[PDB]
Amino acid sequence: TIRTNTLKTQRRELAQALINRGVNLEPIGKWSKVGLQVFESQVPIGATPEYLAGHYILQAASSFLPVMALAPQPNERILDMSSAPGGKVTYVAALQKNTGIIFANDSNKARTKALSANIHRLGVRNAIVCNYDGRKFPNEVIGGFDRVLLDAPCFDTLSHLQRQLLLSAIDSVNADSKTGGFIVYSTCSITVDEDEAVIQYALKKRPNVKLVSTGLEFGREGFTRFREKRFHPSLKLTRRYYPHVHNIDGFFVAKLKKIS
Amino acid sequence: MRPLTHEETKTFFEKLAQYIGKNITHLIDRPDDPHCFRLQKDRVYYVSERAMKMATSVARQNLMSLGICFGKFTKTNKFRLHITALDYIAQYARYKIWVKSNGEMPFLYGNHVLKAHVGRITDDTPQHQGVVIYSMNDTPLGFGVTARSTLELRRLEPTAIVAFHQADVGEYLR
Amino acid sequence: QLFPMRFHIIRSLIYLSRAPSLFEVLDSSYVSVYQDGLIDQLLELLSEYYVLYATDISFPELVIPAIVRSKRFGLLTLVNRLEQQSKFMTEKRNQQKFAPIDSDSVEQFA
Amino acid sequence: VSTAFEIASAQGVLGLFVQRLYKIIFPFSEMEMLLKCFQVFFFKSKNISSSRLSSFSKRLAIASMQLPEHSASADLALLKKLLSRYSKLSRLLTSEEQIGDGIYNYEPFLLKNHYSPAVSQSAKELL
RNA sequence: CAGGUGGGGAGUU
Repeated sequence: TIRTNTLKTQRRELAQALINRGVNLEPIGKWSKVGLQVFESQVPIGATPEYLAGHYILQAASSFLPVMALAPQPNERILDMSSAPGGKVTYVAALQKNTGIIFANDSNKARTKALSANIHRLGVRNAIVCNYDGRKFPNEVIGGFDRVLLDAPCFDTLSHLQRQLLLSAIDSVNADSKTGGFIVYSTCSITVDEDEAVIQYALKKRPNVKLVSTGLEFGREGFTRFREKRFHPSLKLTRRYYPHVHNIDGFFVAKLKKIS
Repeated sequence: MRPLTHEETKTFFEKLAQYIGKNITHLIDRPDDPHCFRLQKDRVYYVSERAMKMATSVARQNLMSLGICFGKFTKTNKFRLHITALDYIAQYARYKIWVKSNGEMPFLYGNHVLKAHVGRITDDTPQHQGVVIYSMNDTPLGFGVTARSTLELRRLEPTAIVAFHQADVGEYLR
Repeated sequence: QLFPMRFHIIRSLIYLSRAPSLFEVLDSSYVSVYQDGLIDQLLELLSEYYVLYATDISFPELVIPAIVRSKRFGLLTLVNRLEQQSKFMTEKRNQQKFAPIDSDSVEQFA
Repeated sequence: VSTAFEIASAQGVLGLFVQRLYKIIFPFSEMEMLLKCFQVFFFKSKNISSSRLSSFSKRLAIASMQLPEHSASADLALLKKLLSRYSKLSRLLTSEEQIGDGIYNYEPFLLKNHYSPAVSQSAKELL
């Protein structure tokens, strides 16, 4: 799957170019109006002139879903906990139409250089590349971001790290922002202890954060009761995708709104 | 992270004018947003006021990149080492040379634009003047210096070379 | 002296319809007790015209030349109201991302 | 501005003049002179239609809500007969540089509701 | 008030 950059070219133009280049591509469902799924392509997709020019960027449908769930607004301060690999940042910048301030943070310098190269290829001009810890970013680097995008990596140590990152994202999210203090948490795995337990822990830690519907037209609802573990009623608003259900890589998406 | 000196700014201004002419003032002054040039390490970056405000908090060593780079500042104060400014310079390019598909592949690979592969010219391109290479779809391709004028290129052998390539969009992935 | 007659004609035209003349009257040396009353009448007529055209998707675009003229030239309240209307129209236009063929969505927004 | 365009139009051969012409549209909102200037600008070899003409024409379309319908139709026909394939000039378009005073990132819908009945027919024909 | 940035400036080796 390749996500077409709206800031570079239109979806119809990209599809026509792919057809001319001999790549069989179709829209990725109805949820995404720009994602194109390539079935057959004689020429290399990554070596295509459009890909080199930045017309299309190879991104997963599940990865593109968190950007839609976040729904960044123009002229807004959106901070991403994990800038790598840059596909989500590019999608957020395309949605923002090169407006506002995008805080791209990557703890790994090796991935940060690749993300910066991808940003330069995509043509994003309002993105800032920084290398700092996500937990310390809300208090030591900057806070009060209008939107928060916590693409937590996806076992006990990872869950503890994810909970710490979620708490920092909630603190970095400004509840007084005009666009609203919306924080979108995404995971690369469908583990209950990684997604549902972290969401419940974050909700208990921060009463000012309330779970809200992610707005995704597809995805399994969050589990409220799993064996002896029971989750909050608002946990059902989370969207869960499975390889055997949504025909895409397993991911969990949650949306939280900060009131105070 | 350093403010650009007057000598450094003047060194790059002539290089920018070599391709955009007097159109550099359009990017220099913009009341809509204070987007200006800044110097981080040896890479000059054109960033907005908010970007500079955001990149202010970032450390000079930590901030690897920001905005769009206009090229590394070498020892001899040379520019265009990075082709990230091709999109910005495309809108303000004084001379544009359209190359057919025959030379489009060599241009992407970095080969010089041959006379036989030149499709359209601005008809007023001086020799050794900074111009912008373009494709049939009006898409920017790269940076090329033309050592010949249209008056002599109107009657030239196919094997002759017109514009020598210096940067290309293919360098992004190469 | 004839400004009140023009204001009455403008009000009648606005009712029948339901800007350049109003801007000229507002920018006139008389407008820019009787002068205050004429200015208030012109502001009311401008507000009525803005409200009538507020339903249009291009309301911020049409009012843009008037906003620039008003900014260059009660007047502050009218300018702020016009700016708020333009911002709301721009937000509605941004939300209405439907293609020109699907004019029903624009009509529904209108 | 017309004199400057005429001087530049001399065979065998101006940004401030272009900026002044673009900004003078709002105070105007003479028609023959404006049409001749637009035709001369269109007649310029490769000097226009590089995505800049659409930005310039956006203000003209916005200002076209007034004045005689014949003048508005001629202004619309100037871009209708243009060899450029751009079609977003009558809708949302690219960033509006050169002072701006407009949407950076509709008119025909409001133009249909006009005193002249032929305005709606012209808008429908353009659409 | 706290934090970030800070061969920009001032001061130490």
